[PDB]
Amino acid sequence: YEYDIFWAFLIISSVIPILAFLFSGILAPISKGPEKLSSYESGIEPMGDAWLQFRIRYYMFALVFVVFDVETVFLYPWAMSFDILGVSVFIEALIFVLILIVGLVYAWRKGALEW
Amino acid sequence: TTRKDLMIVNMGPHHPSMHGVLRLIVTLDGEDVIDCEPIVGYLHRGMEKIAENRTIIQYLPYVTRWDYLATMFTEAITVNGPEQLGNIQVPKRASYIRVIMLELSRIASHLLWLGPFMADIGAQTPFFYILRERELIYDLFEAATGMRMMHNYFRIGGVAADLPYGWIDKCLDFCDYFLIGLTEYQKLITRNPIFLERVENVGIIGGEEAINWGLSGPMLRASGIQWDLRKVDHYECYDEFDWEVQWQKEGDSLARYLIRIGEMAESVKIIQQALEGIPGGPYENLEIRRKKPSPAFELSKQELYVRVEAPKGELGIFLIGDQSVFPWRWKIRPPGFINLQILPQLVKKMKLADIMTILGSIDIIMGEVDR
Amino acid sequence: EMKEVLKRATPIEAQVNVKSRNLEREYGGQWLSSVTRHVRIYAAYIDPVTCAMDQTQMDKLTLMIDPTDEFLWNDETLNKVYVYFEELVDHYEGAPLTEYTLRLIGSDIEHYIRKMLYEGEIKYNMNSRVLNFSMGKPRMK
Amino acid sequence: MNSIEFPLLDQIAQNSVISTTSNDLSNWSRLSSLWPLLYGTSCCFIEFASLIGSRFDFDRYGLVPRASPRQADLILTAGTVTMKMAPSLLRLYEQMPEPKYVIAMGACTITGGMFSTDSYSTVRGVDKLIPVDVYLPGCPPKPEAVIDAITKLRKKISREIYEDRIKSQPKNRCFTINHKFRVGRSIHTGNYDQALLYKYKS
Amino acid sequence: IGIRDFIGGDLVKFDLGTWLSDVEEHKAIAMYSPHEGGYEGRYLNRLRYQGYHFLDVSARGLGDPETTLTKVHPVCPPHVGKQPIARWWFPPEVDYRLEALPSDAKGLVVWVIEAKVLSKAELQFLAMLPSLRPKVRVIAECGNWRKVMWKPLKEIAGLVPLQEA
Amino acid sequence: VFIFFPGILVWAPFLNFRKFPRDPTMKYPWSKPENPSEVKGGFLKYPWATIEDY
Amino acid sequence: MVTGFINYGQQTIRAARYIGQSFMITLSHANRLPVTIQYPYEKLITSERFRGRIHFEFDKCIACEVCVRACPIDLPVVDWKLETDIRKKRLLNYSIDFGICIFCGNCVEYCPTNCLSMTEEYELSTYDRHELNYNQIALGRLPISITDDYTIRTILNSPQTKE
Amino acid sequence: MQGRLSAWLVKHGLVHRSLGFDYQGIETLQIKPEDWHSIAVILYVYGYNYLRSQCAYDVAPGGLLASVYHLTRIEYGVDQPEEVCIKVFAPRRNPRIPSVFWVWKSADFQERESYDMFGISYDNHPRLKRILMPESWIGWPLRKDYIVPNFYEIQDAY
Amino acid sequence: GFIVFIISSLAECERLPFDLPEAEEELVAGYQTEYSGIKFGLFYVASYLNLLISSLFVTVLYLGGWNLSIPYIFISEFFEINKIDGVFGTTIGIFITLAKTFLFLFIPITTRWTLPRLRMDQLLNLGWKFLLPISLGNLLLTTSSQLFSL
Amino acid sequence: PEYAGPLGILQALADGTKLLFKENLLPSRGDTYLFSIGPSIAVISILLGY
Ligand code: SF4
Ligand code: SF4
Ligand code: SF4
Repeated sequence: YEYDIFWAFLIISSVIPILAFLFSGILAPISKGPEKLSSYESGIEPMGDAWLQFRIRYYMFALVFVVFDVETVFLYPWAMSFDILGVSVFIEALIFVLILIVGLVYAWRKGALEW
Repeated sequence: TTRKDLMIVNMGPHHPSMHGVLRLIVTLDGEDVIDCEPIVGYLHRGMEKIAENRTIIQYLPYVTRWDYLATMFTEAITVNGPEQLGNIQVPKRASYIRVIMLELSRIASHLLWLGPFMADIGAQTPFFYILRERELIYDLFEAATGMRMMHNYFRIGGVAADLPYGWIDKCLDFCDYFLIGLTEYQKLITRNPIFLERVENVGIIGGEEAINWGLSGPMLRASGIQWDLRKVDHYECYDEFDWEVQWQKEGDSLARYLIRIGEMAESVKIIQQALEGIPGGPYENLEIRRKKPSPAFELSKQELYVRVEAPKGELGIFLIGDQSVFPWRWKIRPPGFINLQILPQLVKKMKLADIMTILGSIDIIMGEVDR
Repeated sequence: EMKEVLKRATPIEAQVNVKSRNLEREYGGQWLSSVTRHVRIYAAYIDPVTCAMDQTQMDKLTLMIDPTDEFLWNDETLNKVYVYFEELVDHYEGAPLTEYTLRLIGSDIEHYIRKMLYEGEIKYNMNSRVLNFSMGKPRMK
Repeated sequence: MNSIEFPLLDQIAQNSVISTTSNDLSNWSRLSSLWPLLYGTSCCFIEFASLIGSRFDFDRYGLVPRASPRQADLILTAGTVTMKMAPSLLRLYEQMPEPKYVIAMGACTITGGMFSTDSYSTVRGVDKLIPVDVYLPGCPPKPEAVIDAITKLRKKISREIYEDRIKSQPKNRCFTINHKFRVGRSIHTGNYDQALLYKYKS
Repeated sequence: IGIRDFIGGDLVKFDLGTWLSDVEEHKAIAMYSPHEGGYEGRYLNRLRYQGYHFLDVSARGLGDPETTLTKVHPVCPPHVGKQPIARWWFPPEVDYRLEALPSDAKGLVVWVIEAKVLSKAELQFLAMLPSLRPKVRVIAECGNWRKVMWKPLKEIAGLVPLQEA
Repeated sequence: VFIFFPGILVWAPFLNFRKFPRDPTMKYPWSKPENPSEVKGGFLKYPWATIEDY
Repeated sequence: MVTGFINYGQQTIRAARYIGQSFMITLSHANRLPVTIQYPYEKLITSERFRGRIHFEFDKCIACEVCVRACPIDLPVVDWKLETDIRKKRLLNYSIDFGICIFCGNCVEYCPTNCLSMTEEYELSTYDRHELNYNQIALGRLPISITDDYTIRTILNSPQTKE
Repeated sequence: MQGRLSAWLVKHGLVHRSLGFDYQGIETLQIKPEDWHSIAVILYVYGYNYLRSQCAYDVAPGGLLASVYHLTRIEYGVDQPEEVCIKVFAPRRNPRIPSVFWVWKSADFQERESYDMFGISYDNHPRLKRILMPESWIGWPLRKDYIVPNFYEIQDAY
Repeated sequence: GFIVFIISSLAECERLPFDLPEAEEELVAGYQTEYSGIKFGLFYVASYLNLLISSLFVTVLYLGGWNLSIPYIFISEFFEINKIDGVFGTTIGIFITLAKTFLFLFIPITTRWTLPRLRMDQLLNLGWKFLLPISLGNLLLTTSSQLFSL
Repeated sequence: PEYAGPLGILQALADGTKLLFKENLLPSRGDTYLFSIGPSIAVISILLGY
C-alpha cells in the first residue's frame, strides 16, 4: 500500500529526535550550576523577562496571508481537473485569480503591506 | 506603550557587531529603536594614569594599545608632543619614513574597518579579502620595524632604525598589487544592490551637526566639510606631495564608505610619491643622541596640545610637563570616543538591523574609545 | 584547647520550592553581585540542591566559596569563612547594595582565604580540573 | 607552607573494548571541533581575527567561531579584563556548557602584562576568575603561537578519561544571610536622548 | 616513499601492548607525534589507566632540571618595581609529587613537553632520572612525525648506540 | 565527493594525508640528513609563487 | 504609467547584473592559489629583527640594572651581591617572567654589554603560569631555528631580493 | 601681548584673565565659573565652531581642579584657523562648573569623563554619570591624591 | 517560476541573504541562542536537510530529474545513456539526479558567502510586493499557454 | 578542514559526536517542554518531505 510507508516513515522521523535525546542523556555529563542556568544577555544581567509587543501595522500582512493560503489551497483542485474539463474551469478560476489580484491591490494601496 | 511594551535589550560587551566591548542598552518598539544608551569603559585600563610615573622610553609600548589598528598615528603623536616641547628637529629622511608608515597604517585601518563593516552588513568574504592584503602590510611592517603590530618604531627626534635593504621595491610592488585589490573590492561591493539598499540612506548627518558634535576625519568629511588636519596644520611633508582631501556631500554611510575607499587610493598615491622622492642623510637626530646612568627626556614646564589626522578622525595629546621625566598631565583626545556620542541620535527611530550598519559606518574600536 | 570558632555562623532558614527569577526591569542591568573564581556573592537566594537562583530576593546575600574546587574544604574551614563573611556583612551596615560594596567584601574574603592557605588551614585541591595555583605555587619557608 | 593534598577516591573502572574506545573517540571528537567563543576584548583579538582569516586558517583545526556561549567549547580570552568586564567574562565562561576549556592569550590575560604595575582597573590574569588550561605568553602572540597553544590544549584534551568528568562538575556550596544594606535601582535605566530638548532647566 | 606511508595511520592499531611493555622495560621514552597533536592521549591514557599520575613539565622554562626536579631550588618571583627582590625556595617537583601521591598509585609519569630545546646533557639526566627515583617514568616529546613512534630516551640522548629500527 | 561520500566515509578513517618531510631521506624523526643543503627552504605563497611552490 | 513599469524593469536587471558581478568576482578566486600557511606543518621564517624570547649571556652580565629601568614594568629580576675581594658586582640570579613580558625590545636595546638578544623563539605556551619564570639557565638556551627542523616546509614571505 | 579674543572681550566688556600662550602661541584665558555659561555662548558668537577637546587636570594635589576647553573655527576659505585654550578653575571641596553641552554638543561625553576622573560636577549636563569607570564606583581615580582601595584582582598574580 | 522558486526556497531554508531569524551579527544566535548540545545539532541538521530537499525539488520540478537525453538531436552519448535499463539505468539516474542536485547546492553555498544579507522590512517587501504578483502573473501565463493543450 | 580526517572528511562527524557528548543545557527561567519540542518538530516536519 502507498501509505503504510508514510506511517512507518513518520514514526521513524519522530523516533529519531527521541533517540538523539536519549543518547545525549546517557552520554553527556550534567554539571548544572546557578550561574550556568541564567539566561544569556551578552554578559550583562538580563532585565525583565523578554517580550516585545510589536506594532499592529507591522504584523498586518498575516491577515492577508491567512486569506491567500485559502485561495492557493482552493486553486490546486482546479489545476488537477484542468485537463479533464476544458475552458469552463478556466473561466471559473479566472474570477478566483482576479479576486486574489484585487485583494492584493487593496492591501498594497491601503498600506497594509508597508513596514 | 511607555513601559511593558518597550523591550530593553543589553546588546553588550559580547556581541559580534559590537567592535570590542561596547555596550548598547537599546529600547525597541517592535524592531524599532526608540533610543539607545551607550555604555563604554569595559576596556578602561587607566592609561592616562599610567602615562604619569613612566618615562617616554617606557611609555612608548603603552602607546600602541589605543587605536591598535593605526598604531603609527598614536606613536607619532606621542613622539611629536615632547619633541615639539623640547624644540627637537626631525631629519627629512625620518619625516619621509614617518609619512610612509602613517599612510600604510591608514590603509590598514581603513581595510580592517571595511571588514567588520561588511560582516555586520552580512558579507563575511570581504573580511578574508582585506586580511589577504593586511597580512602583506604586516609583513612590510615586520620587515621594517620588527613586529606586525606594536612596532615600537617611532622615536623622539627620528625613528628607531633606517629602512632595511630591499624595502622600497617591496613597498612599490605592494602598492601595485593593492591598487588591483582595491579595484576588485569596489567591483564586488560598491554597486551591490543589497549593500546599497542596506547603506544608501542610513545615518544622515548634517555638516553643522558634524561640526558641533566634534566629529573629525571621514565622519566629518562625509557631511560636505573639507577638513583634513594634514593640509590644515601642514603636518610633516604632506605639503610636498600631490593628494586630494576626500569629502562627500551626502551624509549617509555610503558617503563614509566612498570616502574611506578614496582615502586608501590617495594614501597609495602618497606612498608612491614619497618613495619616488626619498631623501638621504641621517634619520636619528645626532644632537639628542648622546653602563653610565641614562636619563630620559625631561619635559619643559609648559602646556602643549598636538593633533594628528588618525583614520578614525583627530587624535590629540594635551601634555602638561613638570620639569621632570614624568609628565604632569597626559590627556588623550580620542577620535572614536567623540564620534561615538552621535550614535543615539542617529539610531533613534531607526530599526534594529540598522544599528549594525550605523556602528560599522563609524570607525569605532574600543581600545581607543577608553584609555 | 576548647571548642574554638564557637561563633558557628547561622544561615537564614531554608526556603522550599524556590524557582529561578530574573531581576525586574528597574533593578535589571546591574550586577548586584561580586563573582570571582573562589568567591561568588549574589544578592539572591540560591539553593544548592536544585541550583535555583531567585534574584528578586535582594534582602539575602548568598555566598558560594570555591565552585571550581582549588582547595580542599572541611566543615570547620567553611564555618571560619562563613563567620568572617557574617562579620564583614555586619561591619558594612548601611552601605548600598551596589557592586562596589560586594566586590570589597569579596576582596577581603579572598585575602582571608589566601591567609588561611598560607597558614596551613587549607591545602590546594589535587584531582582538580586544572593545576595552576592561582594563589601561588607550593613554596617552602 | 601552601601544601597540596590528594583527596580520597575509588578505583576507576577498567574496561576492554566498549568504554575505553568510546572515551577515546569522544576525546578525538572534542579535539577536532573546539569551537571558540568569538570573545574579543582588546588588541589581541586582532591577531585572533588574523587566525580567522586566510593566511592562518581556523578551519583546518575545525574551530569555527560561535557567538553564543551555549555553542562554544573553548573560550580564547583575548584582551585585558577590566574590573567592569570581569564579572561579564566569568558569566560568559559559566554559561558555556561542559566540558569547556580556557586559553589565556596575551600577557595581559596571564598576569596583566604592561598594566600589572600601575593600572587601577586591570585584572592581573584571568586565572583569578576562570580556570585556565593553557597559558599563551606574548603581546600580540603570533597566530602560529596561538595554533601551538591550541595544539597543546589538544594534547591535554586527548589525555582525558571519564574520571575527569567528576573533576569538572562544581561542588555548589552556598550560605545565605540577610545583609541590611540599602537596595537601589539601576543607574543605567536605558533612558538616553529621549525628550532631551526639554532637559535644559535654566 | 608511498604505499605504506599513504595507507592507514588509524588510531585503532594494536601497538598499545608493545607501548606498555616498552614503557615498563625502558623507563625513559622519547615520543614523536603528529604536528597538530592530539594523537598522544591514546598512549598516555592507558598509562593513566594503570594508576600512573602525570606531572606536566615544560622543558623551555625548565632551567637546569637536576636542581629544578630533584633538589630544592631558588626562584625569584617577578617584582614589577613595587617590591624588593625576594628569593623564594621551591620544593623538588618530582619528589614532592612522589611523596604526596596516594599509596594506591602505581607511580608518577613526567611528561616533558617540547624536550627538543634541551641540550644533550639535560636529556642524559632526563633519561637517567628513573634510576635515581625508582617509581618515575619519563616521557619526552623530542620532535614531531607523521605517525607516533617511540624510542628509548637513553638511545636518543647517546647512552646507547642508535640501533636501526 | 558529494556523489561518492558514502564510500569515502568508510575509507577516510583508514587513510592519512599528512604532509611529508622536506628531505626524502628522513626515515625516522631521529634521523639526520646527510648534507643539509640539498633541501629546498623558503617556499613562497600566492602573491609571489607559482604552482611549483604549492 | 507604462514608464513606471519600464523603470522597474531597468532597475531590476541592474541588480541582477551586479549580483552576477559579485558572484563572478568571488568565484574568480577559485582559480587562484591559496595563501594559507599550513601551520604547524609549515612555518613562516621570521624577520631578521623579530622580537621573541630573550637570550641572556651570563658571562657578559655586569648587573648594572639599566635593563630593569628601561623596562616599561621593571620586569627583569637581577639578584646580585658585591664580591668584596675585587669590589665588582657578582651576578647571582637573573630571571625574566614571560607571562608579564611584552617583548618591547627595550632591554636588548639599552643593554650596555649587549648580553641580551631577541631570538625567533615564539610559541612559548605552557600549561602552568609559573613555568614562565625563566631563570638564567632557561634564558641561556640556544633557540631552535625552524630551518633546522626538516619535517616541516619553511615558508619565506617574499623573494630574497638580495640580487 | 593681548590676544585677539582677549582684545575682543575687553572691547565688549567681558571679564576674564589672560594666562599667556602655549608653545604654539595659542592664547590661554581664564574664565570665572559663574560667568562661564554666559561666556561660552559669546565664544560661539565670536565664531568658534569647533570644540576640539574638553579636558580636566589637577593644578596641585589638595588644590584647585582646572577644566580645559580647546576651541577653533571650521570655515571655508580660512588658511590659518584661530585656536584658543580656556581654563576654568574650581575648588576641590565642591567643584562646580557650568556645562557647555548646550553650546557645543561635543562636550556631551567629554565632560562626563571630567566628572568620572576628577569629580568636577557639571550643572546643566542632562546625563552626568560615570562613563569610563564602573557606575557604582566611589572615588575619582585621576586626582593626584587618589588611593586604590586594595581590590583582590588588582593585586599581583601570585 | 524557476527564479521565484529559487528565491522562495532560499528564504524558506533561511540561507543568506534570508538568514534574518539566525542572523549572527544582529542577534547573537537567533532562536539557537540558548540551545546547547544535541538540540543545536538538530537545528543544524534540519537547516541542511531543508537545503538538500529544496535542491532536490529544484532538480525534480524544474530540471528533468533523472532524465538526460536530447531526442531532437543525434546525440550518441545521450541516446546510449538512455538506452541502458535495469540496475545500471537506475544507478545512472541516481548519478544524474545527484549531479543536478549538486549544481543547486553549489549555487546557494556560494550565495551565502558572496552577497550581503537583507533586512526584515526589505525581506517583507521582496516577499509580498515583488515575488507574489510575479508568481500570479506566471500562473496566469501558464494557464493561458495550457489553454492550447485541451 | 584538513586535520579531522584525510581532507576534513571526518570534520562534520566530529562536530556531530562532540554535540552528542556536549552537556544538554536547559534554561531555568523558560519552559523546558517547548524548548525540547521545538527543534524536534522542525526536524520532523523537514524530514517528512523526503
Ligand atoms: S598583550 Fe595586553 S596590552 Fe598588549 S595588545 Fe594584548 S591585551 Fe593589549
Ligand atoms: S642591562 Fe644587560 S648587563 Fe646590565 S643588568 Fe641588564 S642584562 Fe645585565
Ligand atoms: S622585552 Fe621589554 S617587557 Fe620584556 S623584559 Fe625586556 S624590557 Fe621588559
